[PDB]
Amino acid sequence: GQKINPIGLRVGIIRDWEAKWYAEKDFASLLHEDLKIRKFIDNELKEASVSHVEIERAANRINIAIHTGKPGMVIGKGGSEIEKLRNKLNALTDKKVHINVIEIKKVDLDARLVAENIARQLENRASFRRVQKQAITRAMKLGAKGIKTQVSGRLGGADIARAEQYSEGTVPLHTLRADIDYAHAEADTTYGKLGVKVWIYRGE
Amino acid sequence: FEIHGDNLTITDAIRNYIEEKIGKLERYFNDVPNAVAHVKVKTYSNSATKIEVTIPLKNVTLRAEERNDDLYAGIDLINNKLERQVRKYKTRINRKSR
Amino acid sequence: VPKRDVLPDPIHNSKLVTKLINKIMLDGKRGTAQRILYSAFDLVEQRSGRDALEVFEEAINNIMPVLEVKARSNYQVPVEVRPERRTTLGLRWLVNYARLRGEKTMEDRLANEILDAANNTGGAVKKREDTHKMAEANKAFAH
RNA sequence: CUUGAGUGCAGAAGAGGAAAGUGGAAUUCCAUGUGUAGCGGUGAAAUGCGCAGAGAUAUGGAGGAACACCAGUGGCGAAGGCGACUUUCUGGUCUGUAACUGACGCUGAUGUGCGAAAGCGUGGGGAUCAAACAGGAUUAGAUACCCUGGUAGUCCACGCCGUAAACGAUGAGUGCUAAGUGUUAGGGGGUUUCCCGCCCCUUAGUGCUGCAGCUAACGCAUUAAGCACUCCGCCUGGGGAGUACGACCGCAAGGUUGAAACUCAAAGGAAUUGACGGGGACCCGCACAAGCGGUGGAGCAUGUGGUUUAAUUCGAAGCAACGCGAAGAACCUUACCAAAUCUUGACAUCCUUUGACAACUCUAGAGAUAGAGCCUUCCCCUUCGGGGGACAAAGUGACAGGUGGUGCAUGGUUGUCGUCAGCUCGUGUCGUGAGAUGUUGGGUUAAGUCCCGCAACGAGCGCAACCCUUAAGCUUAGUUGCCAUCAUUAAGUUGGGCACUCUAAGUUGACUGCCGGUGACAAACCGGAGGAAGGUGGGGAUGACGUCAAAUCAUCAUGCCCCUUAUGAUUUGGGCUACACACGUGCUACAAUGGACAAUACAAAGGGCAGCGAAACCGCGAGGUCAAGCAAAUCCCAUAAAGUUGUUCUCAGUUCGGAUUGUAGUCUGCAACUCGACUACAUGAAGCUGGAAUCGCUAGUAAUCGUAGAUCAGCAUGCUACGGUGAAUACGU
Repeated sequence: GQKINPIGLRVGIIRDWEAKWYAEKDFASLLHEDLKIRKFIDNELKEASVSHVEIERAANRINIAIHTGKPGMVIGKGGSEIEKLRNKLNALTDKKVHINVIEIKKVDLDARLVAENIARQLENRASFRRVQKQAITRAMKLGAKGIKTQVSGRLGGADIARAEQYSEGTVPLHTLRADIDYAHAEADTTYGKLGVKVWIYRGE
Repeated sequence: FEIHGDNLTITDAIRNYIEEKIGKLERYFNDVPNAVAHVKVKTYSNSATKIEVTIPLKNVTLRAEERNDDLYAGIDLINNKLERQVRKYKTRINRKSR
Repeated sequence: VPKRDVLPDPIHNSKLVTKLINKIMLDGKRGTAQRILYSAFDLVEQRSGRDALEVFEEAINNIMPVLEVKARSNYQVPVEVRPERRTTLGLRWLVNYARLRGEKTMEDRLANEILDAANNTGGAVKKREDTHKMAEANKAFAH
């Protein structure tokens, strides 16, 4: 207890690793190599709003494939950006890359996308709850079996910490076959820090 | 009791006052295994004078607290609580037949 | 809830030796307990030499009670014993008095105790007595 | 005039009253007899009584009280109150009749009389009981509860007082307004061969349940708190206060009548939700119990407090701080202190000036660092320049940075009750309303587990389940693993075989599933068969809504405030560990179940790249030399201890004991003094099982003996993981 995102409890069974390469004891080099990429993507977060990326590392190459809802953005018209991204990356990775975007389907159903979404409408001076109303509204729309959506901090730019969540759709959480995509976000304007903890259930 | 003071330096004046008071409970019964005192300045910023006290008893114990303007008012107000929180207990009174 | 039986004694084909080595078996060390007990079956079967069961069975029918007591306001009731508890407590004061001779040997204190106890003497025949002086003294107000 | 009221006529019942008069039991006492040693009372005792003969037993006597069963949600009374019986006097009530009067009635200020218990007076009597009171006991204390006794009084008459929760918390009378069911005094009709049996109707009273109606709601509802009428009395926020002054009554006690000053913004009633109970009904739990083993007693360690200090850094503490943060304080770490120090700074980006970015020494310095010598020296592109990865020192102002503060400005993260069995909602109903329903009643499970019944129905989170490990088998595959047939080596060493064990992935398997019984047949539960495993096999993970303004600004981030030649940053040393002491936690001794010594058998897990360092060699050993092998089913680490076999010691403060201090050494580190561990020699402290009090544990458990791993230059009485050995108890709640 008290609670943990089930992903830690679900992984090793029902999902891939979030980053991958061959299994040798040079991990301090290679893990902290991966992280140098994981940082840089935040520049694209402001431009891409991707969910995540899992890297493979072929025997002398690297493969990453970015889970975005903004393909033509990141592809550009004819790849005017991806290639200087190869070289500005390869400049820092000290080793090459073969990026290949893996566009998001279904499409804007995901947790992370919606997570920073509502965080940003909130950051633009919004009564918080209605954002979650339209969120869940388009959520059951797109076809989903279980949701809730939580928020913390100094809501409405006012006095001491609070919380709220709107639960709808039956959400199997204490199960072990749920295959659900937990998320998190962080964004304030002037008063503290107001993250969120969205939940979903789609398939098993 | 670890008569510790958060953001207030326990003088001998304060120790004398405290222990002096609990001496009065030798009415019942002392029997002194231990006793503690938590005191703190928690800014509101009207800002306190918090008192939380703990009494371990025979086969049981009784915690006691309270807030007030200053330390001496907090020790006097928290008094007359950890007495009635203690009194009564027993007797209890015999049977069975049959 | 059952009491986790011991099968036979593998020494003379009794049983309660096994129940008894385990009561000498301190620290989980069996071999030293088994050692000193069977040694005591050498000593007591030597002195006034005889079978194991004469001194043993007799002595543990000289101390092995029939009535005990329990409390319940507080009124101590005399009670009939379940024979496992009977034998249990007999052996309890057996070893738990065996140390209490205050002597040197592994076995003399034992063989002194069971020899003495076959003769209706010592603190184990005693605790049978005093126990049965709590029984039938306390028949009145709790039976 | 009679239908109101009343008298009559005939009936009926009645603890209705006042005075008087008898009767019996029962207590207390007394006399007498019997007869010995306790009685009596208590939660447990004592106070008390008892050899002068108690109490008990028995006969008799005394006298005062109250009058058992009947007795009833029964009656009578205007109200208080009225219960042995009989007598004298007397009032009152209900029924039916009605011929008489002929509206004579209802209410009723003032006024007047009745009136519980307590009490006052004149007297009398005085058994029990018991204020006051005396005493014991209890209690931290007890004037009190409790026990022992005992006065007033309780009792009679006569007088007085004139109150009460004097309550149906409901003013008197008249009349209408659904039912049904009882009990009491009557009356009338029918039936019955005779009603005694029974049925029907009616009056009066009396209770119970319930429409309408009323009601704030509780609830009343033909004995209205309904519907209307007549008369009386009473209320105007609470407190102050039914109090003061005044007046009347009273022997007095006190009563009757009855204000304000000032004060408060509330006081209050009915009901709902939640909590609480020194309440109940039920259930589970090392909570009890039954056992075993420990702390607290000695020495050591560790954290904290407390002490100290130039500094002895910050926080964390009831369970849920105190072997925690910090899973390694000689420097580093370190936050703290001294000094030597710098300021766009330790370091980061931007703009400007350049550049491949500086190695080896010398001088001083304690280093930091400077003074220099010195070699960093446009490497990709360049058409002549430039662009550029990366640079120098300087300027550049933003800035940098803050272990400066605020965990009550926060996010994030986490303990907690609790792995308890509960926790909500959509729809609908109910109800003025909050709110309830579902989630309740019966069974049942470990559980909101299921089933039944039910203005409830459905859904959610939660439990189980799903997953990991473990117990059995089948298959798949055979090396570094195994040797079954073998031959063979010191040795599974070699040949060979994967058969066996082993080895990692999919199989089958346990699901009340099969049966028998019990059971509202259902839910289920008890039993039995097999099965490796029967009742969610064992454990692991997962910890609902939520409480603790729980914890953390010092993980990280961050709202706000503050600083900025310092509240920042650099260096050498100190310190974070001092000790009269205390708290917690652990470790080691207090011994023959044993200590000293010799020989010998058995594991699991896991580390290893320049790390694991095999053998050999040196040495009293710590260690030192050498070097085979090996990124591991291999080689090495690494050898298990307890134990088994013996010898001795033979109950000493001992060969217990193992702190203390010194001496001489090994490893690491530039450096073992404040402040590393270990080896050899000596020295041998306290301490004989720990007092009151107090802690854990239900089976491979406890208890005990070992092993490895991280944290790492060095370093764990700690933590994590692994195994070896290995019991007692569990009635019942």
